[PDB]
Amino acid sequence: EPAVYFKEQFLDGDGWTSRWIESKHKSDFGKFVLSSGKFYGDEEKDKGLQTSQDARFYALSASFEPFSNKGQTLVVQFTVKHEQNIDCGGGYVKLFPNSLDQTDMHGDSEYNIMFGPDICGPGTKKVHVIFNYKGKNVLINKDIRCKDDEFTHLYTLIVRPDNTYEVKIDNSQVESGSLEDDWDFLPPKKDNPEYSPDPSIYAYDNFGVLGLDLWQVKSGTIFDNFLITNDEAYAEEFGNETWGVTKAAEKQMKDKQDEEQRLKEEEEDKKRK
Amino acid sequence: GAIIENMSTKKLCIVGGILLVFQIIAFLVGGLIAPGPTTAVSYMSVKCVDARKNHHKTKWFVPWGPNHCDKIRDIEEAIPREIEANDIVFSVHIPLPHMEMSPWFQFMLFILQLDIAFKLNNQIRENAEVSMDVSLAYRDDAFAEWTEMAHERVPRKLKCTFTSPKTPEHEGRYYECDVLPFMEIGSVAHKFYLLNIRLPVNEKKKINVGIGEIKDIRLVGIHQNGGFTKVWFAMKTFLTPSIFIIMVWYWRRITMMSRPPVLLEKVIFALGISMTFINIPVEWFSIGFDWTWMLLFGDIRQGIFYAMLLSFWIIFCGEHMMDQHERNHIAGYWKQVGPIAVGSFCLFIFDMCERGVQLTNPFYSIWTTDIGTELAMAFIIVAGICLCLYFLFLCFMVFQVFRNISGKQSSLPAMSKVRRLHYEGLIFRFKFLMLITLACAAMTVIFFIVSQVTEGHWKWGGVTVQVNSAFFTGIYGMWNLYVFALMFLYAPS
Amino acid sequence: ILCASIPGLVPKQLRFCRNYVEIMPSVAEGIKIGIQECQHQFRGRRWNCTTVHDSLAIFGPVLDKATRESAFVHAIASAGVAFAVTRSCAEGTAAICGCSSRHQGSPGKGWKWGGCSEDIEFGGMVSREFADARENRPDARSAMNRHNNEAGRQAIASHMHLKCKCHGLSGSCEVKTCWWSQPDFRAIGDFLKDKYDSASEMVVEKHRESRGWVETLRPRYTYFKVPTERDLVYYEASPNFCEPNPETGSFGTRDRTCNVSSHGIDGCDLLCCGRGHNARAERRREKCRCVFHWCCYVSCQECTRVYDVHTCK
Ligand SMILES: *[C@@H]1O[C@H](CO)[C@@H](O[C@@H]2O[C@H](CO)[C@@H](O[C@@H]3O[C@H](CO)[C@@H](O)[C@H](O[C@H]4O[C@H](CO)[C@@H](O)[C@H](O)[C@@H]4O[C@H]4O[C@H](CO)[C@@H](O)[C@H](O)[C@@H]4O[C@H]4O[C@H](CO)[C@@H](O)[C@H](O[C@H]5O[C@H](CO)[C@@H](O)[C@H](O)[C@H]5O)[C@@H]4O)[C@@H]3O)[C@H](O)[C@H]2NC(C)=O)[C@H](O)[C@H]1NC(C)=O
Repeated sequence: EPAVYFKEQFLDGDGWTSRWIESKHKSDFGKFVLSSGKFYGDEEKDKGLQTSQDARFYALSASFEPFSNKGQTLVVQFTVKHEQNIDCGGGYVKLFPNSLDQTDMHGDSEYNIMFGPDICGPGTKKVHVIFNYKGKNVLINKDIRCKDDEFTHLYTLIVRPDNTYEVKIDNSQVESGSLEDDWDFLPPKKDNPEYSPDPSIYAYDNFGVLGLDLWQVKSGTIFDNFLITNDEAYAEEFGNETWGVTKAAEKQMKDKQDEEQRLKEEEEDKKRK
Repeated sequence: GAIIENMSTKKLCIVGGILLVFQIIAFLVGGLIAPGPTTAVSYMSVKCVDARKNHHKTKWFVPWGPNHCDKIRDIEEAIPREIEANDIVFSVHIPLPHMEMSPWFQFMLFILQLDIAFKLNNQIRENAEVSMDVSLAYRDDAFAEWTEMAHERVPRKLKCTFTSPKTPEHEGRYYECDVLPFMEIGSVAHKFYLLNIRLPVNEKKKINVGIGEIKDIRLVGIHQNGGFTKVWFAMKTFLTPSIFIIMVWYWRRITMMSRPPVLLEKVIFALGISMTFINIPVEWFSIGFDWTWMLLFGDIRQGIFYAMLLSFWIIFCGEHMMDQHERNHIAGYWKQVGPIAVGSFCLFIFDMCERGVQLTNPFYSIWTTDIGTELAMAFIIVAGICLCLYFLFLCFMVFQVFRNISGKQSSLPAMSKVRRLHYEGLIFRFKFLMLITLACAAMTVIFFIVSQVTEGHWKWGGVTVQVNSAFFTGIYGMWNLYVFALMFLYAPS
Repeated sequence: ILCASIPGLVPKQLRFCRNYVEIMPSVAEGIKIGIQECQHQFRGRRWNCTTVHDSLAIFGPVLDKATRESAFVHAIASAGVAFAVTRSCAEGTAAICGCSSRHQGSPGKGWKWGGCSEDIEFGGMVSREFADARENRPDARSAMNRHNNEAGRQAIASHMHLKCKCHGLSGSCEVKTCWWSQPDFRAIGDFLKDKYDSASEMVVEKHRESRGWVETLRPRYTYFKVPTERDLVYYEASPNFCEPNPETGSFGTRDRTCNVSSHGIDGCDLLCCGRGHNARAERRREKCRCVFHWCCYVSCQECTRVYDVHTCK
């Protein structure tokens, strides 16, 4: 059965004011706003969490019901629209245990897991994932390319008790593999005398907080349609219902906005000369 | 009263003139003859490569000459030769080529500075420490084997900052690392010294891990300049017989009295003993023998003079309170001499904990660890507090005694002729010493500040005059003549 | 081998080579380090100190012109010679330089009496006696060469930080010792790059004290000001670097690459001199996830990563 560990679409318009706790670790943190963006497919189903200040560190997080994935599949999902097409900025999520005092968190706070696209500089455009393990923060070996444009896109992560994972983008698989084969948790086998397997790689003791702490140069991007659950099929159907319904409407509407821009620009060029 | 009370103005003037002539000679001797205090040669360490034969067998690597080591110019050349850490040794030969070190260079300082190169993937960790496996040896002739002198771990903390933005556009630029102190030896007694620095690395122990990328090790050797020591000894061999003559004259003039000496005369004689302790050129034995403790002994010998002179001023001011005390016993001066005695002992304990410990480990330095740093700073702070407290006591005493002098001076005509001479002579005798001491102290501080800001040389006409050496010789002459005049002018009639 | 294989030396340089034979490898090292810095500082600016194996002119005709590029090359070469000779004296491989007197009985300003102070002058001395020797003929080219060479040497002379250590009574600073510390040669590279961006153009003049002609350069003092022995000078306009042209000695950017994505370090649309700004993507193989000692040969594992090749026409 699908356990809804966390879920949000801001359908109430104001539930953010109660569910999220901003950090007061530093006084100059950027402040989020809730908006549907310059172009959207739905007026309310796309009104997500938006960055608004340029060249700022951001720190926002929301708590959820405690749970442990020991002996259970783990799923995380969210959607992002890059309204400003950042040249540098974070677009990822962090999950924390209940020990995190959300009033004081920052980029150096200890998370259980990290997931999301990371776009700073045109030289690196790869999705960023980091799993904590026995005091180590470990990052992936293989690479996954992130999406480019301002359009609203969906991201999803999945982890299984068989020490395997898979990555879902726009309700489509992009990567899959095994944890100890793709992360440097354990020393290499070659028989090396120090080697011994550990099945507990995929699991953590507890989780109780979902966090969005990051740096951006260009503000404007919006985050929406989050979900944390155990069921892969529940996440797939939620992603369909939350992103496929808007994909076509937003496509058409930003296409018509681009066409309006092209008319205005060409008629301005005609009038100016 | 004292002889100064009897001296006519003419004879006092001629004494002052002779003293000033000797003063100017003592300034010139350091000014023109002496070669300046200290040399500072800078060696680039030569990155020798271990031949892998030395698992346990010990051999020394030489940068140049015969049997020079397998040598690497740029440390990157290690990579395609597949050379690794624990094999690169930063060998240094102390006297630069075709030179020697001679016992007249009364000490050696060595301080390190590191050419750490910034690289995005190998930044210095926030609390990184270097763990050198230093070893040093000496030799006495260009063909004998090296024989070991020391072999010690030398951990140090990296105080390094990066001024350029931490951008891959600026990789390879060096950090601005501070000069970490390395070693001190109280006497050179052998002609050549060879020094090997190694940086063994171990990931699990984290020894020398994350200190950045080191391109080169620069080592600066400081020593007292060879001619300055000979000038210094030529001065001390002149001052010693003079002070012995003055001491024996003063002792005879003190003993040959009906009354026993007063406390002022005893402390004057004690100041004389303290200074004739400094004049005796026992350093001239250090050019023959291998005595490492010379620096500590010199420091204690100088401190005994400072802690004697600072007490002399207070005893002098106390012994001129005109009324209601007239007591001579030393025990009455606890409140004033206690601060300077405590400060002196505390600063002596600090100087012990550094310089005397260095006798067993030439690479030791108390500033390495936080416990030692805090303890040494506590000792220095207590010394400073004691000094400031003493100075407040001295200013209060000077104010009070001028109060007494003014009060008594408002009544001089009233009493008998001989007592009037006694008290007026006391006033003059006190004012003379305070004016002379203010002049000497102000002139010493002025020439000390000048030696701090000056380049070390001054071009006059066709010649160069040393400023730093003239300062040392001139101040030493100043205070020696001060003690001479003090002894002569304040002896009994 | 000494003073035989090297073809380009002028008689003063042959005499210097014959006398100070041990120094010459250090001078070669200085030339090499200077050229490495001039390659690094211009690795994007349409001209990147490209070397050619002809061995008669290792950069080709382009640096024979009195242009800012030749200005920078001469300045950085002089700074490199000075730096490398000073370093080699510091390593102790060179027995020639500085004070080299063994014993002095009477006051004689030697090692055992006065110490050594003349060592720090040696780098400037050798650099000026070597590099300026070939620039004696009183042409405008040679005057510019001398001024730029002195600018390069003064760049090293300016950036030497003074550091001090003190000892005395109980470790207090009554006896203070100070010495000059060499600057990192990358810093000199950036400083000369800054001077190159601010180099002053200035025009030639001709007159002689006797019946004949001698040349000198006159500043363009209408707006700018040139400080002697500090700023690089030139008098020939730099040629266009887009097309290959061996006559001027310029090689085209047909093979060069740049930060094509959305920008260009000096303009990708410009330095590419055409259109078509991407050529390949390559699966580069490299060591990765390494333990990273402080020195060398980490002997770590390796992996392959995809990089885009923005080589442009
Ligand atoms: C080609 O074209 C252009 C220009 O022509 C060049 O491209 C870029 O140019 C700009 C101009 O200088 C530079 O980009 C950015 O410049 C901004 C100036 O302020 C900065 O915002 C930004 O700084 C980032 O990188 C620097 C590297 O020094 C960091 O110091 C800085 O903190 C920024 O990194 C943060 O943000 C990244 C993206 O958001 C993160 O990926 C990064 O990890 C870091 O995030 C921290 O904070 C978050 C939340 O607060 C934490 O989650 C992170 O923790 C994670 O990482 C740490 C450390 O690894 C782990 O301990 C932890 O476990 C993890 O969770 C972090 O703590 C840029 O400087 C720059 O020059 C170019 N951009 C590049 C190269 O990306 C380009 O140079 C031109 N030329 C070429 C390509 O040759």
